[PDB]
Amino acid sequence: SDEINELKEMVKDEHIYDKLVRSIAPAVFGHEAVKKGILLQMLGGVHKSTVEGIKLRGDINICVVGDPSTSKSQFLKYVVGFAPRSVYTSGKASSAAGLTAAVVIEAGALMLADNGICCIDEFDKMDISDQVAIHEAMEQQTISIAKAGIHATLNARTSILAAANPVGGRYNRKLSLRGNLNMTAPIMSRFDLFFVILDDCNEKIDTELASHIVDLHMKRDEAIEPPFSAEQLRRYIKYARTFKPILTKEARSYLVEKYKELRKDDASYRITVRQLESMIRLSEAIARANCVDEITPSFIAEAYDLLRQSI
Amino acid sequence: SPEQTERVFQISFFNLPTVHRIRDIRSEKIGSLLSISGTVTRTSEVRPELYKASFTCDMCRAIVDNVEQSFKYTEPTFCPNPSCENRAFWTLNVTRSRFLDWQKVRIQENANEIPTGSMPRTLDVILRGDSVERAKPGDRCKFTGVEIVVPDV
Amino acid sequence: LREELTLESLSNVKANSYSEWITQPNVSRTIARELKSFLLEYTDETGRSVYGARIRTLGEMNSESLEVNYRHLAESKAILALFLAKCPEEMLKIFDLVAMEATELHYPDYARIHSEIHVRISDFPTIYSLRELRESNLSSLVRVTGVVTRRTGVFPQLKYVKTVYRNYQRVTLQEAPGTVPPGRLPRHREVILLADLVDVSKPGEEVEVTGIYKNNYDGNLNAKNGFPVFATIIEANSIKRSWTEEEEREFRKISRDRGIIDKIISSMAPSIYGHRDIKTAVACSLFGGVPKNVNGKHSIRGDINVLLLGDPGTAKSQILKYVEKTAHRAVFAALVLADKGVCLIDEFDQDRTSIHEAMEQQSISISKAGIVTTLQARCSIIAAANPNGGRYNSTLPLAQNVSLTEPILSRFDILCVVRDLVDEEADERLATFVVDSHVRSHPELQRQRKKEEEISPIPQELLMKYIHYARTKIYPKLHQMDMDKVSRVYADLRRESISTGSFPITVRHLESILRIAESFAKMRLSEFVSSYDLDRAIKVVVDSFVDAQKVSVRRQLRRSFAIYTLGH
DNA sequence: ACACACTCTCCAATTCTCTAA
DNA sequence: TTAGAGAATTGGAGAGTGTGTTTTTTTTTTTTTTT
Ligand SMILES: Nc1ncnc2c1ncn2[C@@H]1O[C@H](COP(=O)(O)OP(=O)(O)NP(=O)(O)O)[C@@H](O)[C@H]1O
Ligand SMILES: [Mg+2]
Ligand SMILES: [Zn+2]
Repeated sequence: SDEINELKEMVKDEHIYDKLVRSIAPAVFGHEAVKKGILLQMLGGVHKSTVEGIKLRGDINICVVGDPSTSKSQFLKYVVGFAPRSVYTSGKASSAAGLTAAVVIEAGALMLADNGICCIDEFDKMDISDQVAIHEAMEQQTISIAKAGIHATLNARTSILAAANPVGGRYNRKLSLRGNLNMTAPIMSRFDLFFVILDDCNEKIDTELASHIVDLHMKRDEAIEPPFSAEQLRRYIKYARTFKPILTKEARSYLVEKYKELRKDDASYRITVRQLESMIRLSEAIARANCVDEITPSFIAEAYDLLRQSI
Repeated sequence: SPEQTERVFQISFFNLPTVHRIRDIRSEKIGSLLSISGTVTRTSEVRPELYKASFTCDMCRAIVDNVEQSFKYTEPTFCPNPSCENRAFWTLNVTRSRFLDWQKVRIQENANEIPTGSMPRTLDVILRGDSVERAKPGDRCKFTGVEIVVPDV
Repeated sequence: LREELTLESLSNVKANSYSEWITQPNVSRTIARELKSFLLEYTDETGRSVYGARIRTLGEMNSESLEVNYRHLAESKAILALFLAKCPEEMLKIFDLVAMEATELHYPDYARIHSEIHVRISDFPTIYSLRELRESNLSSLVRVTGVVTRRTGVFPQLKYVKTVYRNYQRVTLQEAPGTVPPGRLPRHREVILLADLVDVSKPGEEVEVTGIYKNNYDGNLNAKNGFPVFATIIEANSIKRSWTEEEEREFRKISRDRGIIDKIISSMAPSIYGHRDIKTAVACSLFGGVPKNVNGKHSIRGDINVLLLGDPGTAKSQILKYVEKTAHRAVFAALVLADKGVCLIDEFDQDRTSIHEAMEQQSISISKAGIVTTLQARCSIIAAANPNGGRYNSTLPLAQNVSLTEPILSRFDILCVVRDLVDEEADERLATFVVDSHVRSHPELQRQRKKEEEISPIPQELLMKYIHYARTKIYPKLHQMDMDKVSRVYADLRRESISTGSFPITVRHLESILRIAESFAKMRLSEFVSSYDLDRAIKVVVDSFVDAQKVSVRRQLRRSFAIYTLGH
């Protein structure tokens, strides 16, 4: 009863969405865009299939690129420390057998992360021979085994969160993300969002960031003061994932206009039909975050604005 | 209906004073009541274990009942009818004998507890009755029961 | 001995267990009399005794297995159904010995045809996966579903321990992937198949099984586990997985209507917008031509092979998935499994080498360690590829955009290139269709009917039956009048190709034109090729040939070829 | 042929019983 | 009340018999031919 009362109280708030974004990864200074992306991945879209029997992917894949000391691995550390179904893996110290499944049959990392978040750190160090295995699994959300007279097929409904280094260690503003990143085009085509982190030296930011860091070393718990408790936030996220929202009429009209705008900006990775499907996924997750059963067009404006920061 | 066999009750305990690590299992505690925690890494399929047995003789019409097994498959020592001396060619009556559900699972130490410069140890655990298939690979669990010693059968 | 029980007397089990009650002589005789009285007497609502009609057909096929539905046995004399569920191994012995009496009542001296008959049970009203089985199920009848993972060869086995034998085979059964819960590995079981049931199923099939659940001692299990642990197996009792005149008349009715070709193409791949030429080519490959051979030095395949060069995200993988669900038999990526079917390739040295041999031949041959053997391919190949990196270059010929040898481009019947072109109106049409399809699919009878009929102009069940009917029944031929014009057009195309300095048109293209014309005739169930079929085939092949060329050559070709690509 | 597990057989060691001094 | 002559029961000495034994990965360091 008290849990229901507390949940109802925070559900009723006008400013719930902003507080939720602000409560992801309390120790990291700034970078609200990545925190918002992490929340929407954690909530996820709505899985569905057509009359033809073809399935439509209901979940969100994210990749983070940055030059050194940008604290990008802290997001992976938070996610694997928070999300109920999750695994952390390093691109250098792992094998295709250990990632998918191996004969001994025993489960790999992607199997344990079924209906969960799978974290890959220093993705750019992974061998091509193993990147293709992740690509094949990500294409189908399915894993296949056939050897030594034993055959098996397994389900892998797992969302991927990845981190990588730009080639040469520092990003080149003269070049496309494809030029900067050691990743093949089919794999790059399958991340819903890309985030690029840069130092952008500025005294007014440095003076504050240094203070924040020194406070963390000076006081252990006291510095962060998050909007919500972790055990409060997990109950909210569990509650939110019960909603299955529906796309409003006006939102359908609005989506094609925003997609036409993206296509005219495109006329940099070339914008395909997949970006519209991804934008729909993000809008589903946004409506779910707000505990609303209708996709208001404002959510699509939010999704479009968020997506264009990746371009 | 025909006659109905007896219910095999199970006593269970919880909220014991303290939880040990896999690394704290030591032969001085054999046969005591304990509680343990770790991450599951493998599980076996459910198998039927023979609990009580009943046999009948080939050379004469005689029956032996309620034979007790422990760790190895065990059979009678004599023909109970003194008109016959055959010890061979027993058969196990599957209708009259009684079985139990049995499952093997395997666990390893919690990663955050491993001491300096060391690596995680593992252990094999037995599950029976209404608790089989409750455990799942990759999950974290807490167990309670008694530690035992198994021979070279 | 002489006296018999009433059916009401069997309501009380009087012995300490079921099996020890069924096996008594007076009880057993009573059960035998009652089962025979059921089998000679059960009826449809129309009278029309079903089992008298099944025994009749048992001899008409010289068969060995009588099939009994469980619901019928539960609808009257219910206690026998209960006993069957509890003690199948006894009940089926009595039931088999009754079935032989009933069959000999139709066919005296049937014992000379087969010495013994087996009753097969069907529609058992409760189901388990391989999770829910427990020790309480032992020696009970069970009904189970899964995928057959592995199959042994067939062997004879000694029946009695003068000699007699029976056939034997073991099958491994695995949980279907849709049933397995998330984050868990699938379970396995092994099934024993005896005399009439061997080779009833093939590896990779999804199968449903009824049988006894049984166990035995095994020394190795006990030794390795260190506990008195028994092993378990399933002994199968039964295993489970055309058209009327009305369908034929309906097919002929729709084929008699004008524009049926266009409607079939329109019905192709409903969920994908645009790309009509790709749908046309796929339909042509699924219908195919007719194979021919002349022992004087030549042979011609009926299969039609298609290759599609795809820009990233231009619907290629979806149409391959659509074809995989549409087609009767197929392989997706092994060519043995594609025999008389369609083979699907969505991305791409030994693999290419195998395809080189496969396109040259129609049958495959191999030798190893002095062994020699042959296999059949006999299949239509649909392939797709990414054009040498991120984007196709239209200023260049096709070879610059692919990683293929020249004879591949020669031996594919149809080649096509699909590109993500820029147009505001096309983008708006695509986006509106996409969001509309997305809403129409949302998890939140009349609704289905409206949805279906808006989706396609033909119900796809009828279209699949129509494709199968056309493939099995229709075998078109050419008409000898217009072939002079075809020869003149072939010569003209060759002359024009040489005149602009193009790579020349060849006999392979002419053969492909005739084969595609046969396929177009087959699509409307016509046993004759016609002038419009040749015109459409000519347009398809000429346009495909033009698309392969460099830009300046492309302009000269289309300026001259206007009387074929657009006019005729 | 070389250690073992198991079966068979005969012989004398032992205790019990009866009789008379 | 002792003791000695005869009968019955049991133990295990030891002799005999049959028996069993030899004997597709997956991960990681290093050399070699191939593009
Ligand atoms: N009418 C359509 N036209 C184009 N794309 C569509 C259409 N409808 C859906 N899509 C989506 O766009 C993609 C269709 O092309 P498809 O080839 O299946 O994608 P892809 O396999 O990821 N690209 P690729 O890996 O190069 O084959 C899928 O992501 C579809 O969900
Ligand atoms: Mg594709
Ligand atoms: Zn006996």
